[PDB]
Amino acid sequence: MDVNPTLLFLKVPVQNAISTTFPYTGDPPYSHGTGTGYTMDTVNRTHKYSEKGKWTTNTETGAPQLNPIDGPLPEDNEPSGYAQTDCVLEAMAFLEESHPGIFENSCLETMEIVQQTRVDKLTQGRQTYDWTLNRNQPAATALANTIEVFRSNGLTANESGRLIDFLKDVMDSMDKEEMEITTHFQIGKKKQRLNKRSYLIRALTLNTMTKDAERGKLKRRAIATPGMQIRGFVYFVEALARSICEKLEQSGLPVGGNEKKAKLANVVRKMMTNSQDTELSFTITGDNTKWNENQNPRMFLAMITYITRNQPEWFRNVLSIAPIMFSNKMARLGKGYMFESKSMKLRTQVPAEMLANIDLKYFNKSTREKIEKIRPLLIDGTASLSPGMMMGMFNMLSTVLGVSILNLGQKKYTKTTYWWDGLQSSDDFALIVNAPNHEGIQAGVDRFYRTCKLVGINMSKKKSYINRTGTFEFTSFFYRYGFVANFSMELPSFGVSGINESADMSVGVTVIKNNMINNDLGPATAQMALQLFIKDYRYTYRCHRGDTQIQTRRAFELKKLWEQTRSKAGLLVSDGGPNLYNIRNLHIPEVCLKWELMDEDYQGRLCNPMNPFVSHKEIDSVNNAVVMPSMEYDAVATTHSWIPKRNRSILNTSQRGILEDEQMYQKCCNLFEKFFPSSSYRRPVGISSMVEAMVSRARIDARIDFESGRIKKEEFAEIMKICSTIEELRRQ
Amino acid sequence: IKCMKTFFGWKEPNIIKPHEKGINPNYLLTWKQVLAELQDIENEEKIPRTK
RNA sequence: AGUAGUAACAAGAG
RNA sequence: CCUCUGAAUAAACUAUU
RNA sequence: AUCUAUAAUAGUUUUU
Ligand SMILES: [Mg+2]
Repeated sequence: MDVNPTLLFLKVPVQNAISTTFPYTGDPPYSHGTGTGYTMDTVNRTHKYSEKGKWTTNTETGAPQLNPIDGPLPEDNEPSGYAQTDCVLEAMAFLEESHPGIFENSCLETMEIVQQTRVDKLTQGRQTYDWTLNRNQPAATALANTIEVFRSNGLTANESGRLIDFLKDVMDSMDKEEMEITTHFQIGKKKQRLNKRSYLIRALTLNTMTKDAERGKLKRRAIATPGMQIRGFVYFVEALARSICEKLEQSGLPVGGNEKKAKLANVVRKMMTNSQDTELSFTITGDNTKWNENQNPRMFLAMITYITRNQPEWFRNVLSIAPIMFSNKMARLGKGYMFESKSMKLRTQVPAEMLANIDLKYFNKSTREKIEKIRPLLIDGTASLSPGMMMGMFNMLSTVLGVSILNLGQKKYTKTTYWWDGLQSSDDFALIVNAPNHEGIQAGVDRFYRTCKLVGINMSKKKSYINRTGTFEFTSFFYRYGFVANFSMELPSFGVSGINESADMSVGVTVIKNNMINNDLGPATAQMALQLFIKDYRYTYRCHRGDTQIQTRRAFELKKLWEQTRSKAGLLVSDGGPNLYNIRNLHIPEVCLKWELMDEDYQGRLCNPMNPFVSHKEIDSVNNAVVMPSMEYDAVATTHSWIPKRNRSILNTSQRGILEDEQMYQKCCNLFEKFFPSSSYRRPVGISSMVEAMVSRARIDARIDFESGRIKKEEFAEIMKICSTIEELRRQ
Repeated sequence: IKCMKTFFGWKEPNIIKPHEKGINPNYLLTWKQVLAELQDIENEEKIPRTK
C-alpha cells in the first residue's frame, strides 16, 4: 500500500489543511555568489517592457533615459509600461470624488508631520548605501559621514535638527561645483575631490544585491538599497501615502495581523450584503506581473501633483522631489563575476566596473548577451534605469493607485449593470464582481483588465483565478467563509532565539502562548511544544538537569550547585533546575514563577547587582539596587542576562579604526548622561553643542544647590572656576 | 568501541560496488585507517572526547 | 571527487 | 614558519520590553 | 463608549 499524503485532501478541504502544503521544516534557499547577473537581467527586462518609449539624454548626468509615458496602447497581453497620464489623473479625480476631502486632510496631516519630523528619523533602518564609500554602511554611520562631509563643505542647515533642513542641505549640495571627502587605505587619511557630475551620479545611485532565504521561489532575484540623499523625500512621500491609505476601506495597508483580518472580513461581508439577491457574484484571486518594473516614477509625480493641489508651494516641492530623484536613478551592478582556469587551476575576481570595456570571450552565451544589451546604459560604474520602481519602495502609493482602479468599479462610473470592488495591498488584490449573468461577469472582468492596462497595471493571467464568492486568497491569508489558521507559517519562530538564557526562555514560552491564542495550537500540542523547547534549550545552553550524567564542560559546576542547594524547584533551568511550566502559567516569567522556592543565598547570588555579567551605573558610585543592563523579552535581569561577543572581521580591514571612534563617542555620551539624567529615558532635542549645554546645566545646578543650601560656597566657587576654564578651553 | 566489539564476523574488506568517478582504493584505505585508529585509541588506557 | 545550481565552496588575508 | 578572521536589503505588521 | 504614543530587538508577508 503506497502512502500518498496528498490523498488526505479527498476528505479534508484544502484550506482546512493548508498548513500541510508549506514545507517550512527544511532550510530555505540561499544565493551563493554574485548578484550582477540578476541586476543586469532586471535592468534589461525593465527597459524591454518600455522599449517603444522615447529615448533622451539627461543633460545633468548624461545617462540615456527611456520614457514610456503616453506611449502606444498595447495590442496584446504582454506586460507593458505605457501608462496614460490622463487616465491616471482621471482615476485620482474620481477617487477624490468618491471620498470628498481625503486629499485635503491627508495633506494637512502630512504638513504637520513634515514640519515636526526630526533628522534622527533617518537613523532608523539596517543598512544604507553610503555615497562617500561606494558600499553599504549602518544607517547611523552613513548619516554621520554625510553630515560630516556636508559640514566640511559648508552645508550646516542640518544643525537645526529638522529633517527638512537636511533636505535643504541635500538640494544645496546638488549645486556645489565640487565636493571633498576623505578616504582610508593601508589607516591613513587622503582627500578626494568629486566634480559636479560625479557627485550627482553618486547621489542618485541605489545599491543592488541578491536576496537570501526566501520561501516558495525556485530562482533568485535582486533587491535594492537606497542612498542617503533620497531617504528623507521617500519618507515624506510615504507618510502622505499612509495618511491617504488610512482613509480607504479597500486598502490592505498599513494594517496587519488580527486587525487586518477583521478589516478584510468586514469589507468582504459588506460587499456581500450590498450585492443584490438576484445577481451573480464572483471573486478573483489575482496577482500583478512585474508590478514594480512597470510602475513609472513620472506617474507617481503626476499623482502627487494632483493630490497636493491648493497647497503651499514648499509642501508641493518637498513632496515632488522624490519622484524627480527616482526617475533619474542609477543602479549599481554588484560585486562582478569570478573566472576560473582549469588547466592552471586558479580563480580570480572581475569587478563590475570593468564590464564596460571587458572582452566578451570569458563569458558564456547568456552573460555575454546581458552585457551586450546593457552596455549602452553603463555610466561611471552604474547602469541608467529611468523606468520602474526598483524593489519594495512606494508600496503605499502603489496601494493608492490600485485602490483608485478598484474605486472605478462603482455603478456611477461603469454606467452598466455590472460593477466591482475588492481589496488591494501594494500589488496583490482580490476582486469581487457582481453582474446579472455570466456575460456581465465576463464584461466586468474585461473592463477591469483593460482599465488596469491603461494605468500600466498588468494582471497575471497564469497566477490569477476566479470562482464564486465565498473563498479566496489574499496576501497569503486563505479565506474559506472566514480566514483559516495556518500554523506552518509561524513554525520557524519556534526554537531558541539566541539572545541569552533568560530572553530565550521568555521568547519560547511566549511564542507557545501566542500561537495557542492565534494559530489554533491545541493544549496537548502546546505541552509537547513546551517539552521540545525545553529540550532544545538545555542542549543549546549546556544546562541539563543537575541530577543527570550528561558530559559537558558546564556539568561540573551545575552538579556542585545542585548538590549544595536545598530547594531544587527554585533553581532555574539555566542552573540545572526542573521545568515548572504548564498551560496555566505560560504568561509568567520564570524567575517570578519560582521566586517563592529559591534559597536565600542562591536568590541573592542570582539577583546581585554587582555581577560583572551586567554593566553598572555610576550615580553616586554604583546603583546597587537591581541588576540593570534594551530589555526585550527579559522582564527581570539576572546573571543569565549576559551579552555574547561581537564579530571581529573589521579588525582585518582599513575601517578598524572606526571602532576607536565609536568607543570614543560612547565615552562622550556617557558624560552627557551625568548632566541630563533623562537623556537615556527620552531622546534630548537641542541645537547647542554638547559642551555648551553641559556647562550651562552645571552652572544652573550649582546656583540652585547653593541657593537651596545643598552645597557650600567653596564648592560653588570651584564649580564656577572650572566652568570658566572649560570656556577658555572651548576657544583653544 | 563497545558496539563494534559486539559483532563477530569481520572479513577482509573488498570493493563490491565501485564509485565510477572516485578512487575506490582511497575509500578502502580510509576504512582501514578508521579501524587502525580505533584500535590505537583503545590501546592508550584512556578514551578522549575527540580523536 | 563532493556539496551545490544560473554561482559559488572545495580556506582568505597580512 | 608565524599573526589575525569566520560576515548587518526596503515597507508594513506581529511579540516583548 | 473610544483607542495608530514613542525607541530597541527578533519573526512573518510582499516570482518574467
Ligand atoms: Mg495575490
